[PDB]
Amino acid sequence: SAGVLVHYDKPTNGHHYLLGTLTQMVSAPPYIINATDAMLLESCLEQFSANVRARPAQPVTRLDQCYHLRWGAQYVGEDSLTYRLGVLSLLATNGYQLARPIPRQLTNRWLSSFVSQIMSDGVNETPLWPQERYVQIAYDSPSVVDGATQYGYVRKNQLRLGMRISALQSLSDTPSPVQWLPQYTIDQAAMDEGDLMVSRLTQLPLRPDYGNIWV
Amino acid sequence: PGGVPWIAIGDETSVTSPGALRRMTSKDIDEPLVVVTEHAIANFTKAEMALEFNREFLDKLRVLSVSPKYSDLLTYVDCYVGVSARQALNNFQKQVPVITPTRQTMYVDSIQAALKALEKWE
Amino acid sequence: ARAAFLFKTVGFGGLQNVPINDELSSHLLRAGNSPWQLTQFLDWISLGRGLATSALVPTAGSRYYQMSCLLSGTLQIPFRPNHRWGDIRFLRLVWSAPTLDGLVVAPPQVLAQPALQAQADRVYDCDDYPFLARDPRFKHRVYQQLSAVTLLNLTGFGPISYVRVDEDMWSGDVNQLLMNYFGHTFAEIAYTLCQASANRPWEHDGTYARMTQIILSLFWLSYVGVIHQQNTYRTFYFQCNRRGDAAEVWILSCSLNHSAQIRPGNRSLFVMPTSPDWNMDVNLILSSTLTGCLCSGSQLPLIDNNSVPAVSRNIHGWTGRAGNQLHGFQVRRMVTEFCDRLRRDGVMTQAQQNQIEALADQTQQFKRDKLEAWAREDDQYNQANPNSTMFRTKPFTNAQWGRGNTGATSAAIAALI
Amino acid sequence: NKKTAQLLHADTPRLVTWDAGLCTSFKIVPIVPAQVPQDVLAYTFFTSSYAIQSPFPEAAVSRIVVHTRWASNVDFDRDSSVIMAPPTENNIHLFKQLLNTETLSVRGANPLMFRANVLHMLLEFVLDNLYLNRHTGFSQDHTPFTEGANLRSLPGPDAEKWYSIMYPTRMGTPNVSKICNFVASCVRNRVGRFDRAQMMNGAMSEWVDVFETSDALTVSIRGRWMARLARMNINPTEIEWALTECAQGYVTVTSPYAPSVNRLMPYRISNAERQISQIIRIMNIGNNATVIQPVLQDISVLLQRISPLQIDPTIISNTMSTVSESTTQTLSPASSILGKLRPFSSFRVALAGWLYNGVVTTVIDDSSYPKDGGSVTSLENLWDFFILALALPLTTDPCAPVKAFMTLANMMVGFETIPMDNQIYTQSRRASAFSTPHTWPRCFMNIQLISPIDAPILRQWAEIIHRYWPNPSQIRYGAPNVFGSANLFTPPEVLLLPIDHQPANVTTPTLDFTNELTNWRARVCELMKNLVDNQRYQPGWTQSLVSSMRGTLDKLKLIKSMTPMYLQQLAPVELAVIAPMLPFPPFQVPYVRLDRDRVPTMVGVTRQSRDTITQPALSLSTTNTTVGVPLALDARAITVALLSGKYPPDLVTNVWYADAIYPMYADTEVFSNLQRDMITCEAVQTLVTLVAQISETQYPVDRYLDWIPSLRASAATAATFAEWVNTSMKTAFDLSDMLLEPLLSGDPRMTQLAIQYQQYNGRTFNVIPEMPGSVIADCVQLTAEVFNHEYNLFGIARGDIIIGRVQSTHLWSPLAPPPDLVFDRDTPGVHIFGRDCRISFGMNGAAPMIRDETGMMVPFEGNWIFPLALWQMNTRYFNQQFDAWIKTGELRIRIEMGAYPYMLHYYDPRQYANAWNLTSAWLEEITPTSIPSVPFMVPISSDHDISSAPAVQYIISTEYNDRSLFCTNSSSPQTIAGPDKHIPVERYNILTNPDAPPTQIQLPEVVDLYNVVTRYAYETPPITAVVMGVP
Repeated sequence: SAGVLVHYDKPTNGHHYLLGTLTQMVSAPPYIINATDAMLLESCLEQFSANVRARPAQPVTRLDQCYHLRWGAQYVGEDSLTYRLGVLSLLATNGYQLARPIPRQLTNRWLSSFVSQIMSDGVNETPLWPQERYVQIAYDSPSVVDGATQYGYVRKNQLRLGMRISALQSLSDTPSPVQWLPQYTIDQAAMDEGDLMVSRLTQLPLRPDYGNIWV
Repeated sequence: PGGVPWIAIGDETSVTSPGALRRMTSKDIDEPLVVVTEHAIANFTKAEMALEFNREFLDKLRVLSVSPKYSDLLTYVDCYVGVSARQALNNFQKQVPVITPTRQTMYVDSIQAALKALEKWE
Repeated sequence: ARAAFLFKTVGFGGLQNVPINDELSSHLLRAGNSPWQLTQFLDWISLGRGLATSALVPTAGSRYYQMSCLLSGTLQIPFRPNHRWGDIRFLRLVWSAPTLDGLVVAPPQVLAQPALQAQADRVYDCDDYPFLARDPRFKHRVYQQLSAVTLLNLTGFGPISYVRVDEDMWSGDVNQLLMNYFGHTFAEIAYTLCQASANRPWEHDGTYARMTQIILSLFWLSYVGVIHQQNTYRTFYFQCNRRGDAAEVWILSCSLNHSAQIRPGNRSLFVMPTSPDWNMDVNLILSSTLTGCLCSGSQLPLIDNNSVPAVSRNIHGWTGRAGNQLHGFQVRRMVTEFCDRLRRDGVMTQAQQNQIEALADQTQQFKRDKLEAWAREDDQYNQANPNSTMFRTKPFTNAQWGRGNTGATSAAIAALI
Repeated sequence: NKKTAQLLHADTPRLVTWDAGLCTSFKIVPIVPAQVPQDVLAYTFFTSSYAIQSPFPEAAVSRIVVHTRWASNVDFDRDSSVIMAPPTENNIHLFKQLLNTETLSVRGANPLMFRANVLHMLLEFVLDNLYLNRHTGFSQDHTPFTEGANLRSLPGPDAEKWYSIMYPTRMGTPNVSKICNFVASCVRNRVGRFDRAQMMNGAMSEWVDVFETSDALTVSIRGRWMARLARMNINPTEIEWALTECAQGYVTVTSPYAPSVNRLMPYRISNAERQISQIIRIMNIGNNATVIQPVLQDISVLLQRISPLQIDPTIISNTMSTVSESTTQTLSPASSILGKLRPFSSFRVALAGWLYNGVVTTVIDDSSYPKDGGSVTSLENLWDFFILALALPLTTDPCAPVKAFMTLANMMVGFETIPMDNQIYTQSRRASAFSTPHTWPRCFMNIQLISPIDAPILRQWAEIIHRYWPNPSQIRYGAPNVFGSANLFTPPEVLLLPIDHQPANVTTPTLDFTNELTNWRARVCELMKNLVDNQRYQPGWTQSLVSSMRGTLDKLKLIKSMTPMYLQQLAPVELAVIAPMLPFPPFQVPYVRLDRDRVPTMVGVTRQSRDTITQPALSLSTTNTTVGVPLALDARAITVALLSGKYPPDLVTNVWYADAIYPMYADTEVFSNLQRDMITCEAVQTLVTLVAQISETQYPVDRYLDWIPSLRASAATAATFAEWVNTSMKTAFDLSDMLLEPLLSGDPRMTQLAIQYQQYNGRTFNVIPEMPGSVIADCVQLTAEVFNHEYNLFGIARGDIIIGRVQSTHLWSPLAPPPDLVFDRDTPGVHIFGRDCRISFGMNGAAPMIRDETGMMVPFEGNWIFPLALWQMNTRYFNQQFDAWIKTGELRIRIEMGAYPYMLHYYDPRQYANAWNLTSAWLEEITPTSIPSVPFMVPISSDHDISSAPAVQYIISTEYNDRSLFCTNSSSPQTIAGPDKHIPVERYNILTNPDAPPTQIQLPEVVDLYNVVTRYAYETPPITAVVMGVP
């Protein structure tokens, strides 16, 4: 019932079976978090951070930096944060990078906001679905962890992900808006749909400063 | 009906992205699998009718008295269906008539052989 | 210890449908809806009074064969791509729950609905179903039946019997535990041991596992005449007073001044007798059950791919390119081997061995005639009811009546010592 | 109270039964004597003239008869005997003994009830045959009748009659009589013990095989009984290991190693069967609190005996003497605390609730709750808060911690206030009012929602609860190899613990204060001390009083007690050791430190299934029954116990526990109860099978005796039949304990078994049992098939009859008259009659006509076919209208009955006889729902041919049914007159055919009356005989 998810990449003192305790932390506004979820979240964030600063000749602490649930599967549901976190852990293993710009250290407030966005419910774009039969490895994934793994890890030869490999440079924030070059497309649509879409996204209405026509 | 059979590339019944899908293979049931058009079936049926038109000579020739019955070869199944992967992802279908090209070829070759044999009587 | 669970569905021998009728399924489910029961496969028979002969069950093996066909159709429903457990009726059979512990009469709308279109020779992997994967103990317990069925399906001819020898099995007070059954008949000991294994799973190298292996080894050596009062193993041997008896049972026995000599080493293998009388052979089926439990407990070496049908070659859990070779022995010829070894030892007169052989010939002729007659009746029934065609037992040939190198296999067993 | 008694122990059935008589339920009876002596035939010709004992009866007519245990001599009577009387006599009362409530007439019976009665008859025959056959003895023959064979020798004299019957071949054949010829046909060599288990040094045969007269079918029933018993057998070494493991080293038992000597120890059954019996047990105990109270007292006594811990009141007096004050103080906290004390079994009950938390929740006595709810100005109320604070962590109320927080919150209302969820649960709401997780305030979930500045004490209390709530643990328990698993909603061997366990290292430990309970006590005292140090609260209290109160709180934190240490290590060991002795297995629910969502809120059970739902999980939600009850405790006594724990001064854990355990380890009740539950499970399956024969269920059913008529069954008839089966089953096992009661509740045609429970999040957990195999079911199907083969053998008549006048010199069988004289429904000129047919009176001598079922109108003569029921409806009118036409008229009618009782009437062939008057009586006495057994009149067979004499008969059967005859004129060498019948070869095939296999059976075509029997001498010694406990 406590359930077991572990980083199989290194046994600190040997294989260790983590079990979730009764204690859970809701200290982060406003979500309530089980110990299992908190550990998974930190490990997952660390893995994503590793992908962000990935260096070709730079060594990693563990090729496997994600806890994977070995036991407690009957107590585990897809809708649960833990299940999505496992999908995210698999994505981190594949090296997946978050579209939103990532700070070197996510703020506690930033971490909470990230949790809130994860809380936003949507179709999961990644097609990975968990198997306790074995850890699933993509055939074309960039990292060598599958070669490193000796037990419990399986790479599907038919499993190939069609995504390019790219890591961006410094992405600091910008104070004021700037022009974006716009190009139109041949597709045509009803004016009414556009009006309704504008009403959904309109910032109207408010009072701006007039300024001076002549000086 | 039209298109080709598509099977989930990795997870059965949990397919959402095109990446999750692949052309269904004969080994999944590796010869070709194709959706059979009703129009083609009706035309083969008309062909069999022409054979019945030439039935007397073939019987007098004591050869292949049994009519072909093309409808027997048709196989109908529920599955994701599309000419391309995108359609099948948005186009799951039920009871689609299907057959392999080689079987169709054998059937046609038999019909052609029959026409060649009936050549003199007509 | 076996770690991979998979099974392959039975293929009809030129049949277009499972060879069972609803009448047969009802007879099998006389009062129960769970086929997992071992007694469900076979009404336990104590030998002598052993052997179930019925209009639907000429042999207990016949009943097991029908059960296997029915299970192969029913199991496909939760093993379907949907893996649904209650939506459709296979021949009006609906699983009670997702774990598929029990089956039930199909709902009337479902009864109206068509049965699952099972495909023959479908190899399946147990892990594919989630609930079974969720319970390892449940999965292993279910797998004992699956393993026995697969083994019968694997043998085109008669089923092999797995025999292994370990002196470390002799070592221990577990030997004293085996000595608890001293003076017990092999059949009685086997029923109790099987019940104990059913009660709980045991270690692949478990003391119980070694004991079962020793019991099987002693019984087979005695059956071949390999071990006798004049050839005792540590003085311990299963002894059957009269060979060819209706329920001749080697019973644990001790002989003084006649200790046998065994080559040091570990030897594990399976031997499949040529004779088709095995359907009426209680010892063979009991041995098959024990061997299957042994396979669930421990993963044996894959048998030779050439030793297996080409279609089943390279089975991940069962068949390997290099593997043991099945040994085929006619039961009558094997009884002759037991008699010959004793005659060669001089324990018994040549005349006595000849008398035993004559009794065996008489028994064999009677059984062969009955089996051939049942075969004619079955063919007549199949012609009579194409709609409800079924097989009382897997079909058999007069070819099985031959020794089939029983003597070569006997030399092999003697060499195994 | 019977349910509590059943939980404690079960009525003991007589499992082992041994038969010293013959294992047979059938004996041949003589029917008609021969015409002897006669002048022409020398009496010297007949062997019977010397009155020489014969293997079979010597008579002109004789038939086989069923007489269950007619020759049996048994230690225990199963009291299920079935005897069919001769066909010339009426047994309808047995046939009508079940549902013929309105049947006043003795002869009349209702046809529909017949199938149930016949089925019950088969079941009783099985019940009467449940015996173990003890290996018998043989004696070498001292005479030349046999070649010195070893004959099974019975105790008592006059066994020679048995010897001659067992071996008719032993009879000599100077005569050429039919008996002599049959004996000559029988194989000479198949006599004496067939085989025996004899070879080992000083070992007699455990079993022996022998040829003897007998019946395989009862032998088969006994064989299945032996098979089931053999299935349950366990070995002494296994028992030695189990007892030693249960002792856990406190006690040691030992068993020797020796060759198999044959000891029967049947104790192995599936855990599923045990869970099923427990589920029925929970069903019976649902909603009855009084049942658990005696159980708690019993458990309390067991705990009281096992624990070495002792209550020491002097501790309280010492701590109170430590409370110190000057004469000047206005109030005494020591006096107040003593009053708060206001001063074991309660401790034991709460602990039992830990193991039985699954079905019971502990709660404090209402009188403990402060009447005014507490006042900040009352030190006594602060003491009340402290006592409650100590108890709540030991209470199992799901909201107890939140309730305690509220209790403090309720006291602080207006001094310190908190943000509640809504007005309904307002801050003036009683803390006890908040009985659900929903009551837990959102502000209680969010501590930051509370201002520490505006609510410092409350904020501190909340922080302490979050950082200091006790941590539970779990323990492994139970023996799977022998005792299996009693766990219901949890994994096997798991026992929940209210707190995490750290082990003690000494048999004589020293007091330890590093305890979660000790930490809790210290935290509570510190919180109270800070409340005292409150700037707005301290000024009222005297500075001297303040110092005294602070010191008292410090002393309470420092109080020395052994209870926490005992609970931490010894309590779990004691509980694990006690668990085996408990009659009722524990019911537990997972302990969540703060996981309210997983708190269980509902429990449901289904003992029946939905009309369309065949999956138990799908129908359980609408077919399950809610359950669950609370337990009330006194916090004061428990708090005092916690405050005054003391161990024996010279306490050595190993010695004390070992000494208590040796006497303690004498429990065998579980195995006996298991056998009773196992029998109850067989009864359940047998009941369902009988219901299946009588009803159509969701499970598919087979029917092959449907040719026997049966009524449409309503739930009322269903209950009557079920009640009859239950009563008979209970009587046959001689057990009076509750059986089938849950199944009897409601309609059992669609009943299904499952149970479920539901958590706060609403997730529910189901439990569906899988039945083990039943020998009874296989036997019933076999008997039904056998009855179908031999209904006549049960004295049962199948087919229809034809009432028509027949007088001739031919001597046809009333059951087998000549075919050229017979007619049937399909015969020409025969009329079938339906409701539409009517009758037109004749006039002026003109022909009257009866309207046809098709409306054709003709007079009462010729060939007709009458539904028997239609005549029964109009018996008086029909007897009045057709009796003259039936007696002398050409009218011929075939009566349709399908199945009916028949009776035999013999007559002297020498004199003319007319049966019209007797037939007239039978038809006239026919009733629409009831009639007497159909009567057949048969002439007396003779030993010589004579010219025929006139006879008139009116009734014939539709099918041959005279197979019951065993032999004719057996006293004579040959049958010279009348029907000729030889002893049936098929019934003695093992002897008649030398080439036939010994084990070959002719079932179900023929029942062999001579069989080879195996008799066992296996021993059933007591465990204490081979297993010795070693101190």
